Amino acid sequence: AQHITPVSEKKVDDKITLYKTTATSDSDKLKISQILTFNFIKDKSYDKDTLILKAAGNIYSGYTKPNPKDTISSQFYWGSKYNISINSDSNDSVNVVDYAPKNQNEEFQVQQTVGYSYGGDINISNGLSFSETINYKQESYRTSLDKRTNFKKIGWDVEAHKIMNNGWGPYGRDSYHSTYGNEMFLGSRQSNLNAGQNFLEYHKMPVLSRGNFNPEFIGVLSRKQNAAKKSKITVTYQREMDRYTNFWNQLHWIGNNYKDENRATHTSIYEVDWENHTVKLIDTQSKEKNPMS
Repeated sequence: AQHITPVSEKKVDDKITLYKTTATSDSDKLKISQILTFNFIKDKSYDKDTLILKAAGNIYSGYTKPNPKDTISSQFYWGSKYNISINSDSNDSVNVVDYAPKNQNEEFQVQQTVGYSYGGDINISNGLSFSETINYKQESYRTSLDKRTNFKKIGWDVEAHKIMNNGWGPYGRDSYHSTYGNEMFLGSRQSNLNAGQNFLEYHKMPVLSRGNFNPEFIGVLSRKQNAAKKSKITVTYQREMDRYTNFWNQLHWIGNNYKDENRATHTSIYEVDWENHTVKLIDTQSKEKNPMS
């Protein structure tokens, strides 16, 4: 589906006014949904517009359940990395000027506030005039900024880092053991069960691996009031999936984890009218490289 709310206008004081529009789009097939809050700040003291864009919603992990009948080898997809990107195009006077979360973060819950001050300053503080917050869980995962970020594009990756398995670990995507391989989701080294049963219990896996990630990210963009009034914003939500496998070699079990075996993406492109504080959908596209049952 897709929907854009009418612009709503709120005075923040006598110099500052907020014009808020919320754009939504989703792909039901991929279970990715975007909820984009466009907070346009117009400050009578400052000659640039400021957009504090919050990107929230849901990205399913893409986990697939293994079949318990699988005898001496089995496999499943899991959600190993999520990427959210925002890029600005078609107006050289629009720049990404701040964002949260910043730097890198392995906290179990990322909680920050983005505040606007009279005059144009933006301040980012830890924890929960105008401000907007992000709050999201990522146990076992860690958030890092896209290392190609610049004034036209920002993004964040949330990647599996420290996965525990019944007390063993932490395991990463490329964990290595010369006997047992990558044992991140292996149930036991010597099980008599079928392969499709010899994995870590679903509920003991991280929520981000087998459930849904609920991103909350903020990009802050500025635009000079005396320059062009339209621009394009593209917001992309992606999951990358690994394939975890196990195999009985006649003496013991081994695990393997093959990185980046599939990706599913949902992308929306908006035309932003900075003068009227409005966004209009130009397109959405949903894609997935290599689905598996």
